[PDB]
Amino acid sequence: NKLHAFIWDSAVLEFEASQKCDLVTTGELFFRSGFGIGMRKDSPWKQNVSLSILKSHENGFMEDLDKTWVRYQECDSLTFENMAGVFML
Amino acid sequence: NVWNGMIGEVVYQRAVMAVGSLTINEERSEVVDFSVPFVETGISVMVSR
Amino acid sequence: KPFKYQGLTILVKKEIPRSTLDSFMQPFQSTLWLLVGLSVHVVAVMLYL
Amino acid sequence: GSTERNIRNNYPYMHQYMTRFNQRGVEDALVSLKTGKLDAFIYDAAVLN
Repeated sequence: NKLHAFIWDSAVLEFEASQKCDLVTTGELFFRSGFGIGMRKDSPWKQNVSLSILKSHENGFMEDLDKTWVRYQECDSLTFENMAGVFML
Repeated sequence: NVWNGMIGEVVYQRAVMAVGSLTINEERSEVVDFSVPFVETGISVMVSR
Repeated sequence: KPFKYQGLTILVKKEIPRSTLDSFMQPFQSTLWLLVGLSVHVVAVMLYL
Repeated sequence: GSTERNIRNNYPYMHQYMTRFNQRGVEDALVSLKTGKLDAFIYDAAVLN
C-alpha cells in the first residue's frame, strides 16, 4: 500500500495477480499491442524469424508455453471471521 | 499450387494490397508480404448458451 | 510478428472486506442501546403499574 | 479459409470428421447453430465476437 495503482502490461500484471492474492487487476485493456523480437533493421534473420514465430503460433507450441509458464493460477477467487462476532457475543 | 482469392490477386500482381479480413499464417506470409496486425484474431468456438 | 498479444492495464490492492467483532452492530450506534433500554424498562414497570 | 488450414495442420482426424458439417457462409452457420442442426462453430475470433 505504498502505490495505489500500477500501470503495466496485461501479461505481467495478470501473472502477478494470479500469483499474489492481495493484488488484483481491473481489466478493460487499452492500447492493445504485441510483444516482438526487436533487432536491427538490416538483418537477414528477419524473414525466417517471422516465419518461425508464425509457425509456432500455427501449432500448439505457443499454447504449451502459455500453459507451462503463464497460465497457472494459485489463488484467483460467508467466512468464519465474518460471523466470529456473534460467537463472541 | 495456384493461389485464388485476395492472395491470388496479390500474388499475380493484379492488386498491390489486399485490405480486408485476411488472417496471417505461415503459408500466406511465405507467399506474400504482410503488414503489422492491426486487430487481434484467431480460432474460436461459438456455441449456443 | 508479435508472439504474444496484450495491452496495458492497472494493478491495485485486493482490499479484503475483512470484518471486525462488530460486524452486526453497524445498523445502530452505541447510544441507541441505552435508548432501546429506555424503550423497554420504563414500559415494563408501567405495565406492572 | 485460414481456420480450415489450421485445423488440417493441427488435428487431421478432427478435420476428417468435421468436413461433413461444413457451412456455406457465416450467416448460414449462425442460423444453423440457433437451431439444433449444429452444436459448435469454429471460426476466427473477431467475426465471432
